[PDB]
Amino acid sequence: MFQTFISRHNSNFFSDKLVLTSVTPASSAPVLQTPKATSSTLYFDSLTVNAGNGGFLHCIQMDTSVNAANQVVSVGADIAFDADPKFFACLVRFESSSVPTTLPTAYDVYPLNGRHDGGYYTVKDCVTIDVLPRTPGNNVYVGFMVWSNFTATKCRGLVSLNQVIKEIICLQPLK
Amino acid sequence: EQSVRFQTALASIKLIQASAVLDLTEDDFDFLTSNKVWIATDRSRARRCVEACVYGTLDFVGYPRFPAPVEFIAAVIAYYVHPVNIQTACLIMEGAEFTENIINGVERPVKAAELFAFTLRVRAGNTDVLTDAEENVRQKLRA
Amino acid sequence: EQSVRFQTALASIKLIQASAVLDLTEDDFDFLTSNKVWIATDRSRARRCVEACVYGTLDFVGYPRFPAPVEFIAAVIAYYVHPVNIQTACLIMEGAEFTENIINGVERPVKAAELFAFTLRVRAGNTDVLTDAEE
Amino acid sequence: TEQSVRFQTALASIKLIQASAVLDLTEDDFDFLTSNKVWIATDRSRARRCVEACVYGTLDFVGYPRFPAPVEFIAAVIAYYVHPVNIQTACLIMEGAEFTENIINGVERPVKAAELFAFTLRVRAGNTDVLTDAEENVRQ
Amino acid sequence: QSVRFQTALASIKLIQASAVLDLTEDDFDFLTSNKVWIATDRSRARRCVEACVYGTLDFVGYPRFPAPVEFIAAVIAYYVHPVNIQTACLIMEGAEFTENIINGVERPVKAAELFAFTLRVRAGNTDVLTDAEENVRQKLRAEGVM
Amino acid sequence: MEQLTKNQRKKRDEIEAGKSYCSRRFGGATCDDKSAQIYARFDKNDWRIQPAEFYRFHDAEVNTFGYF
Amino acid sequence: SNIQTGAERMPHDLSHLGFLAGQIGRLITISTTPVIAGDSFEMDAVGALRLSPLRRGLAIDSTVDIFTFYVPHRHVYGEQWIKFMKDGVNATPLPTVNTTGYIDHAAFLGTINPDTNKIPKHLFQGYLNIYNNYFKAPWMPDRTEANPNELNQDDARFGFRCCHLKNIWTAPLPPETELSRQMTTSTTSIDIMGLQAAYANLHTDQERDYFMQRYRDVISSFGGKTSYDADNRPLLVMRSNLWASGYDVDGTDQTSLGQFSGRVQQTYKHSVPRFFVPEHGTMFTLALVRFPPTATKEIQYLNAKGALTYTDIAGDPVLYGNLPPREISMKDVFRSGDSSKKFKIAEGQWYRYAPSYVSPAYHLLEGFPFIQEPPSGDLQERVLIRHHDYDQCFQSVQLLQWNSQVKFNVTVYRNLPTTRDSIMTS
Repeated sequence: MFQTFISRHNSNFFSDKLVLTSVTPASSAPVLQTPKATSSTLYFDSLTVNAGNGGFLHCIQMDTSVNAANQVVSVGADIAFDADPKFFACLVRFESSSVPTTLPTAYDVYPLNGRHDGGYYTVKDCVTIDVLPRTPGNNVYVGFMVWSNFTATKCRGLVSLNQVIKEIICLQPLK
Repeated sequence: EQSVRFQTALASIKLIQASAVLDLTEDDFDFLTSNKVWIATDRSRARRCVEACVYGTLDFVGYPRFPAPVEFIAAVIAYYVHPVNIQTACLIMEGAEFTENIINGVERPVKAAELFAFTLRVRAGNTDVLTDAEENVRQKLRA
Repeated sequence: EQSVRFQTALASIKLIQASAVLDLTEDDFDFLTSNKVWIATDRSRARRCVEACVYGTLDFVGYPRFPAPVEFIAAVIAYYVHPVNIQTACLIMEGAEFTENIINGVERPVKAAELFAFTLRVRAGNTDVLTDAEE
Repeated sequence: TEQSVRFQTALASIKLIQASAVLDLTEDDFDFLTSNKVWIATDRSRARRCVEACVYGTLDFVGYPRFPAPVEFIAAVIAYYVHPVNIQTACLIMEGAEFTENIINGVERPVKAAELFAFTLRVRAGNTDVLTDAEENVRQ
Repeated sequence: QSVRFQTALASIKLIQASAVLDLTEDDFDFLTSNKVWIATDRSRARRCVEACVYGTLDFVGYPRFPAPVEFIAAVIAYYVHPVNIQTACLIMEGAEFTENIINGVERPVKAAELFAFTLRVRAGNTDVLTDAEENVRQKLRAEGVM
Repeated sequence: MEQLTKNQRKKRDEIEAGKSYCSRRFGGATCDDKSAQIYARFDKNDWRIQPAEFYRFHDAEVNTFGYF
Repeated sequence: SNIQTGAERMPHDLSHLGFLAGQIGRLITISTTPVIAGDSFEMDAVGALRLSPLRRGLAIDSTVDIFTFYVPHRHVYGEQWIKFMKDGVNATPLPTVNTTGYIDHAAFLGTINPDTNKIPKHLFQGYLNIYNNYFKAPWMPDRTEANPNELNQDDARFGFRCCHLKNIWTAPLPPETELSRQMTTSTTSIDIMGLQAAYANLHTDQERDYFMQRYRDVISSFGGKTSYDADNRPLLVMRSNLWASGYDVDGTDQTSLGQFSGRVQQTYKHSVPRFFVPEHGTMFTLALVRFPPTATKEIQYLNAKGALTYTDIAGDPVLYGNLPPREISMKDVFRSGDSSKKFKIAEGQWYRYAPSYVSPAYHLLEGFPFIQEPPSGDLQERVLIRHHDYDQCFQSVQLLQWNSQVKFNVTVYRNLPTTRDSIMTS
């Protein structure tokens, strides 16, 4: 049959190794690593989660150059936890006036059609977030955040973010 | 520049609390303050009342209206509108500008979302709840 | 502490108050400071008094009485006029003949909504915005 | 964001001063120039005197004659030495100066009080580089 | 041989090349020093400020037309120290005759405006200079120097 | 001398008038009699300054309300 | 002697095309070419105009206006200019004006902000004069900025803002038209003689306000003529208006058969017949797209005002005759207007206008360029156009609201030497 040519998510052709090695869940969800431009892909092969109750998430900075408040963000990620921290996942939308390091006080959360199975999490989906800052000085961020009352353990795998703000072209032999 | 916002945003509450008369019918103080959801066909009433809390005295006494800076409109919504309706309540008011802008001769009308965010903050930091004021209802009529 | 913008007038007010006095009859100082609503028929008087105070705050400090500064008129409204009358008090100083809002070299009269906005903020330096009769 | 020539020269002025410390003020003069006590009607003169003194700087230290100074300067100066409580009257004192632009364009557009204030107020939001020295207080 | 009057300065300075101009090591120091210029100095002040102006000019071919203000500014702006910037301006002010160039185009320079100019040149804002250099160029080609 | 359009032997003279009418259709709309005739004369090829080359466009609206 | 001069020149081709976009309700310049005293300027604009993918189907149409004004430099650098042209090679350069450091911020003058944020005064002042002289409500106040700096993104990235199409609530009587006129008197006697003079004054004042204004007008009202030019009133050379419509694009896949999206694609020609340039200067030719002001809540003043009275219905000419302006109030013509805001109408005005009508059904739908709720601010803010109001009817404002491709076919009979000497020195 015909090859498909559409996805809810398109990853950047360049991945990034998670530099930090220990993450400690928290109400002040830590930012797993300085956010990049408008699309990125993070992949850690051994992140240790110090027991705590909260959550660690991953970011992407909303490029706000195109005249258009409601753009499309997509997240594709596969994660394996050694233990099954009964945790939920979600796309987060928090703005900040300076480089974030932690999901601040006020943030907004959206449901992501993902697949849960034990210490396994997989998801390839997208949602529509208002990308213009709801506040003057700020810079809005979107991300993937897991959250639970964590029990120390390890996870490995990858998480990818993207802001459909321009489309990628692929070869369709029949065009 | 935002604390300043907040700042004034709150300062308005005290100013509201003072409010001489309220030009709302007992009822209307309802669509307004109740916890029953505002549906599309309501918006106007909504506006009318939300508005009413902003230009009260002025109307009731006889002076002409004139633009309320956002921080104010915020406080008001924040203060009388019930959370279930704070959103649409903001959508209905979307337009006015922050004191700053006004002061600076800079057209920059606040689009809904800002109005919201602002009130939201004004709402956490506010501590002078209407509830404590249910006797405020006194100032609610023609006398 | 944007407050900056007001100090002077505010400051001048304080001193003025404490020590010296303004051209208002005990009563005049009344609808001005009182909490009774200003009605349509009042306007003039409102103005006379609100104006009265401005020139005061102004002389105390050596400024010319003519282009009374917006910041000043705010502070004054802000300090003396009661919350219940702040808005209308603003309305009245609107276009008032002595104030003159300048913008990029443009003398346009004082716009109500802006006066209010101004004073709204001025009034957030609230500690000293506890006008005591004796207390 | 925006760094209009207007503002940028303001900034450049700010520095111009930090270096040129040489004032012609008595410890005392410098004292209320900088002081936080409000300037009252009967002081204006002093106020001017000092304000000017900074504006005019070394010109006035030595015996040299003066030049009308670009507004942007007057601002920085006011902005740097005078205290918030007195910035306003500080400016009323100075009025009549012209922005740099109109100086280069023969378009004399003397800035009134209010503008001077507005400008200094903004120039004053470049406060990082506005962290005073006691070396200031070394000139008599 | 094109080097904008402006870069000549910054260059000449970046490599402290008094020689390129016409100042004695001392002179140069004196000019660029941070010690206050006193009444009794004026002259030397000028002598040196002038020196740099009609100097860099030569360093770049322009014949010797009485110098344009924007130039003089750039120069004061670049070499003179902040502590002396004002007086430095006051000294380039007049129209003090000196038959070395041509009084043919001696037109008083305005102190206050000179400062105002340099104040800005001093800021990060060059146009003023180029925009001015251009004019000069044209004035010449037209006049027949190119 | 000057011509100006309008807002929003006899046999040859008539021909000229028709010709002027034709230009207004092209020029936008209408034109004063006298001018229109001059408008008739203009040659798309004479590089030299024709007089039909002089004109003020007139638009009722701004004329009456004073603003488009 | 010049003598022959008024003749032998060549035709140069300053024709060029442009790809542009704008916001609806804002006067945006599309192309500006310099002309020199002596030039003969010819233009023939052709291309297409369009709205953005619409969310719904075609419903109401926009009216496009394409103006081309003449702005002599003598009106901008004025005087300063005289000396300049007089001094030639020796004059001091014409001034510039500054622009906020953003690509699109000198955008309203159809130029990409040059790297220095410097724009020759004329290019700016020109606009302002055009704006202040033909597009702003005359009761409104002159628009007096120095350099673009002062303009807010919206204004400087898109055009200024013009008013709605003339309508009984959008273009009222001037907000200060006298509602009476008094004449001081003795407590017990009018001076007949004065009363006359008094009336005499009314009349002249009256006229002189509506009919009269510019100096000429007065001088002329005397029978004299005059060349006084100072007003700096720019030269309207040519205006052309067109209504812009397209077609709907039929939906054709399971989910959306009965669905449609309207595509606007109007073709237009705007041509300026050979116009002779008298002094050096600028030729601005700006665009302005507007949706007719049809709102969803407007009412027949007669049906809304309530209890009807003889003057309001009789329609008796004598009364309306000599009966001063009435003071209607937005609530009298809008479904939910702010009675606090009032405007002045010409007594009989209701029997001279017919508001458009939009049945409630559309009222709360998404994608109709009708004016949703009635304006709020003052008779300026109410009168002018809020371009955001239309964002709602478009699948995307990525390329703003209306974009348009056009070739500016422009020839100019001017005189410059050949590339000979101009390139061949000797």
